[PDB]
Amino acid sequence: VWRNTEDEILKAAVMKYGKNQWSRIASLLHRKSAKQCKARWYEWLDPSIKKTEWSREEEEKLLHLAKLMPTQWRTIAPIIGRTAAQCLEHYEFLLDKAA
Amino acid sequence: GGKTGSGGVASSSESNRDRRERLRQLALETIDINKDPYFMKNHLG
Amino acid sequence: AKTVTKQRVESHFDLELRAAVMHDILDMMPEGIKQNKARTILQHLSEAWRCWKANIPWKVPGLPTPIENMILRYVKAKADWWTNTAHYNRERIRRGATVDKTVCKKNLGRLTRLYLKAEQERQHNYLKDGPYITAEEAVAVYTTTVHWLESRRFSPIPFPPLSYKHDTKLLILALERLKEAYSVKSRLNQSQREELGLIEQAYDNPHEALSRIKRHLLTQRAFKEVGIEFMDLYSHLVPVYDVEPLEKITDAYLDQYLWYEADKRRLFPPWIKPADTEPPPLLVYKWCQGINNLQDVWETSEGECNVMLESRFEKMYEKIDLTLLNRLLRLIVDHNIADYMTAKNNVVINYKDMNHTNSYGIIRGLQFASFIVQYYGLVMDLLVLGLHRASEMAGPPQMPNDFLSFQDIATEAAHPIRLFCRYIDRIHIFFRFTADEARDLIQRYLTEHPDPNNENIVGYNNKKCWPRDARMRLMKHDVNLGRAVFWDIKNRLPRSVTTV
Amino acid sequence: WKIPPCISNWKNAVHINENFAKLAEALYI
Amino acid sequence: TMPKPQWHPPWKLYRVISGHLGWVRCIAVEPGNQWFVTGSADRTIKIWDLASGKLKLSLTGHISTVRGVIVSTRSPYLFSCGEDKQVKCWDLEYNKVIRHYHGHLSAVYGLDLHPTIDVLVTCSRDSTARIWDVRTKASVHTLSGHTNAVATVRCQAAEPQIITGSHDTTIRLWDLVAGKTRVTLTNHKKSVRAVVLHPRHYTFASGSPDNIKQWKFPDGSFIQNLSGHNAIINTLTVNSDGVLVSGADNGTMHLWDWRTGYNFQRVHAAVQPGSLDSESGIFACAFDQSESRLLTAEADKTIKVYREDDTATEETHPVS
Amino acid sequence: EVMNADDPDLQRPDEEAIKEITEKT
Amino acid sequence: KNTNAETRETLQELYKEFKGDEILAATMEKKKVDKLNAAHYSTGKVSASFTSTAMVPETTHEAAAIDEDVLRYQFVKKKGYVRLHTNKGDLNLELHCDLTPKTCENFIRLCKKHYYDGTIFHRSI
Amino acid sequence: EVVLHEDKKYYPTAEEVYGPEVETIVQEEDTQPLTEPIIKPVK
Amino acid sequence: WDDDVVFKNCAKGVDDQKKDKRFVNDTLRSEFHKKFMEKYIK
Ligand SMILES: [Mg+2]
Repeated sequence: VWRNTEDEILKAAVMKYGKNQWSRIASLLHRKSAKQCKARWYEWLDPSIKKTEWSREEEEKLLHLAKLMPTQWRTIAPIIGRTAAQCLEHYEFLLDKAA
Repeated sequence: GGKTGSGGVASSSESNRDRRERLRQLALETIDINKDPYFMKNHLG
Repeated sequence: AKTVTKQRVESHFDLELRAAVMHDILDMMPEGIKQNKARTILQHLSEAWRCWKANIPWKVPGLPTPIENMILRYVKAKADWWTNTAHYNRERIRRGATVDKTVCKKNLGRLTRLYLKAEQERQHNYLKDGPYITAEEAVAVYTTTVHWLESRRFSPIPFPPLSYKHDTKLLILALERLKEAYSVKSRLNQSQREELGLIEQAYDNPHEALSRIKRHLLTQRAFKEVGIEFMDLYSHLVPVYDVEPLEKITDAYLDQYLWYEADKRRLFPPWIKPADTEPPPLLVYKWCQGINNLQDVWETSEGECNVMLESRFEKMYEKIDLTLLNRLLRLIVDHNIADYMTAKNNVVINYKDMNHTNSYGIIRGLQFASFIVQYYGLVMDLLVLGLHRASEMAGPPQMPNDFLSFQDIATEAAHPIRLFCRYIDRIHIFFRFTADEARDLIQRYLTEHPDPNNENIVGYNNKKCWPRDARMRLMKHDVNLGRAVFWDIKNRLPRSVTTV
Repeated sequence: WKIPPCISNWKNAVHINENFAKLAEALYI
Repeated sequence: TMPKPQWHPPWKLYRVISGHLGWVRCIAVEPGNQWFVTGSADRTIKIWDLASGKLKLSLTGHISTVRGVIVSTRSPYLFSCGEDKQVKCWDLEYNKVIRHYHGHLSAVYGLDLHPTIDVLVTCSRDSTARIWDVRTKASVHTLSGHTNAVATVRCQAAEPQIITGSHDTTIRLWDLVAGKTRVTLTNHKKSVRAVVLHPRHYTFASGSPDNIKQWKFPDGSFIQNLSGHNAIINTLTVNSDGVLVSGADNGTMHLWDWRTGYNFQRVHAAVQPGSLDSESGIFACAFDQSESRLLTAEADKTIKVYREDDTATEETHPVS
Repeated sequence: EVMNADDPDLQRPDEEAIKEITEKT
Repeated sequence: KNTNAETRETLQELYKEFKGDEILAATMEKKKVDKLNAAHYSTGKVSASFTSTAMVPETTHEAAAIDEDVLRYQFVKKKGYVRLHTNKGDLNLELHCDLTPKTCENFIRLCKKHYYDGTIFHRSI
Repeated sequence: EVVLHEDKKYYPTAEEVYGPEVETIVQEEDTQPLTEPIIKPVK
Repeated sequence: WDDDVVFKNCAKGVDDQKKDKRFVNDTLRSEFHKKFMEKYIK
């Protein structure tokens, strides 16, 4: 997995190099590739991603969408503004709290 | 394609030593960029 | 005064583009009075070109409209030059004129970028102009499939149990497949070595693998991005997909399992044909003597006619719809596997700096793509044939027929379609018409495509490889029966599902 | 007539039709 | 201020032709007035029929943008000049290049033919212009004196025989035989990219983003300013009857009265379907030999053919 | 001037002179 | 198509019970710019839709909408005059609201709110 | 009412951007094979 | 026969769709590009 220490070194690298030079950023870290550095930045570390709690507008959206386009989370996600992994876990969450 | 007169490619020990040096200059940079009063390097690096 | 030759062509184009840009705006639209920061306006020109190439919306927040009119004009000029050069070199490469090793590579790169621009647009257009399968078409397809499966008494493949007998056999087959790729073991690299390690350790401890696999099939619904690149066959390009190795293992296992169970319950009727029983040349042999064994197939005394039609489906893998596909799959599998497959098709696709999400078509580089394509293809063979003829060809579920056989001469002769074979997406049908059936067809066709000046003969294609004694002769009735048969087969397919 | 400075993306040196609803619901029914 | 201008009918679009695949940068009509020729940035040279706008033929010799074409009245020859630094002489009886003039050091920007002698003049971006004898592939003279890309060159039989306008804002009148400047005109404030000669009035005009100007031969003395077209002006073109067309690079064209400097019409056309309003522009103009219709060659890959309005009157379209 | 001041003043040089210049050149 | 029973009955129940949708309706305004607020640059729609295929093609430039309070500020060019009635008497106030429009606006607007009545000068050296 | 992708017309049509009066010719590939001279020689 | 077939004529007024005669001044949305792409990519 990723540790606070890698994460902060990534944040600093990206903030110096920019978001298209993943190969030198991957050279800066040990046990990390450019594929993985990129995935981490665009999944969790990007300050555009929001980690708050769901407005119930957002949750009525999530439910309506996840019924209209079933199993299509990378397509659902941008229509509501969080990553596909967050949408998906929180959706299962509402489902089991409702079950 | 290559070029003549070159030495080889660095072994793991030299590559890792250069990685550590690069990671050090990085952090000195960002520490300045945040104008951090509170950080110091002691005599053991 | 050296010339501009073949090696200086691109450098010269830019030397001149940026000389012209400087002249034009940066001293005919000035009042940058001190310096018109021309060296920065040219940096905007360079970034506009990189953003075009990568398909990224370029937007500079506060930048005068005269300067943006300039930049846009000159980037559209460069775009036109770049694309026309791509067209031209592709024609030379296809026919055989270049043997330059840099031009083949520059052309593959250019066509890869041009294709991903077009495909990004196809996906956005899908989400905006809605699904193209209406609602009545989707419901008729769904209901017809349900009727088929229910009459064949098919029983759905259940999700693979943990205490399952064969799981290890299917896992060892999956891994031997994955290992064949690296049969050679060259320099390969870090990613290929990662994959070799994962296969090797799933060999060392098979039950931990199986556990992880069935976990993925149960929980995982958002995956990593796949990469794409093209294989250059010089006449057309083939896309090649790059899936992460943990998912590759799960997909190989599921691939094997689905095919094992589907063939054990006989999901696929005998006309769906890359079959394991015969190689393709023995297929050709069996077709030829199937034709020869129909009843009175050669007699033309009383005005009969035999037509053999063969075509393709023209965009099947690209128009498969993932919602209708989810539901047609649940008819067949357990809903956990159905959702895994469908959520596996919807990923991010990446080439150097172009990334887009696949929401419409199907990724063919997934290991279970064979199964999905052949299943969808079966739905469409039911559309083309009809449930009644398809069931006469497939025979009763207790005693099926085999490739080209009927249970009786009566049920063989009770229809114009006598033989049917579908190779992955190529379609070969053999029709045998009576005089009155051929007559009704040609009427119902000329009625609705009136041809007064006898133009039906012009478009036809006969084979230019046989002698003149041996190709087709274009007699009005023959060419009209050809086009009538084709115009009839092409109306059985919703245009939004596939075409011909 | 002033030009932004060029900060780069490379250089250091959603619509949805409303027939998606109709289709999904028709399939549920 | 002066006498009142003569009445000049208006002009109206009547044809649009689209077959080029890059900006159409030059246009020229045949002396017998049955066809015209465009050269474009897709590197072809196209011969079109002037009556029906049909594509007669298309010639692909060049390596980069074709930036000047001219057709020869005293031969079946066509001279082309492009950004690959090369000037070609096409022979219209074979449709093949037959000669190639070597020597320039950057893009050639445009070319002219002497009306009596067998010489050719080309201007370029190395800030020089050159005289070529038609048959001998080597410049008999290299007129130098400009300090920046020479944008235009025109040549006449009387004196001076060569007028070049360049990007250092200057105009230079040259003597051909001595190959030297007789006059420098420096009233212009920004680059000069168009100059034109009145066919029978020993006068000539020079266009610039400030204003068109009018000057008198053979000394080049200022006559009168023509102001209002606030745009990079790429073409000036004059009619037997004192109509002067100024076509600019933001796509707009203005028709004026040559004599009194009166702007009597403004056309503002519409780009082709697939194009952005940022790509409207006019790169060349040309009247035909009848001087009945006026052809425009645009930055949206079209040729636009204008005609004159018969249904107008002074009372319908009065003169300000 | 800004006018049609003297039309023969503006008129072009004539065939004889331009042909002498043509042959000399 | 009335292909069979389940299709006919499905489509009946669908067309009856179905009314239009809301969220994707929302997903699938632009304030029109007048001669006063037309800035010197543009929105970016044409540039973006030109260098990207995944937008709808717009081929005509639109001026942006310059501003607001700032657009006010380049009109607010004359002074503000205020008398503060304090315990010590009248305080006469001239404000170059031309060169300090932000602060002058702020003071003036809380003064007009009368947010300042009763405020005492806490300090004096 | 749905337009399969391959149809999908943006870009209003030439007739409607110009008018009924102006005539719009679209000339791609030509007549006159190259061997046929424009200017014809004397004999 | 022809009973058990689901879709009747799907092509009634399909009468030739004049884009094959339009000229769009946009390099990636022209008919030439669409045919080129569809012929050469797979
Ligand atoms: Mg070398």
